[PDB]
Amino acid sequence: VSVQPNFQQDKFLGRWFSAGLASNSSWLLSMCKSVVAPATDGGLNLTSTFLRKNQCETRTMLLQPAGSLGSYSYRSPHWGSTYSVSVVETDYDQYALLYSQGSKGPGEDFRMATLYSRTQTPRAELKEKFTAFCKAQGFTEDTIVFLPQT
Ligand SMILES: [Cl-]
Ligand SMILES: [Cl-]
Repeated sequence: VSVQPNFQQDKFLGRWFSAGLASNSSWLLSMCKSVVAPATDGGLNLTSTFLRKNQCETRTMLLQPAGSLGSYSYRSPHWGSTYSVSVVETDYDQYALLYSQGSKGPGEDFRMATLYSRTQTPRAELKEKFTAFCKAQGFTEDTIVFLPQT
């Protein structure tokens, strides 16, 4: 539930790399580039890309403001569910720790921690930070995955 104090959304913008995740959903990889840009509604558009066969697919997630800076809500029509997404900790220039949790619909159970890094090569200290962060969130070692570059 913790949100990065004095959250500065403009400093959070730009290119990030999804470098790690932990989740309570078995079926939910490799590192993907994400681009964070402002949304019309004051929140964020999160645009991620991944390779399939010979092509680079693009997906956008609208993160709507949810009442406090660094807190968002995401609506997934295909899963009939809404999810809360919070930037728990970030220094803006190197890393971000995100936590997402279902709020409404059949995905209400869902929980996930995400590591964002400004570079494709996260330092050991950041991998230790993320492991410790997931552990704080009740994720066990088996559910923690570091995402390899390409
Ligand atoms: Cl503060
Ligand atoms: Cl760190």
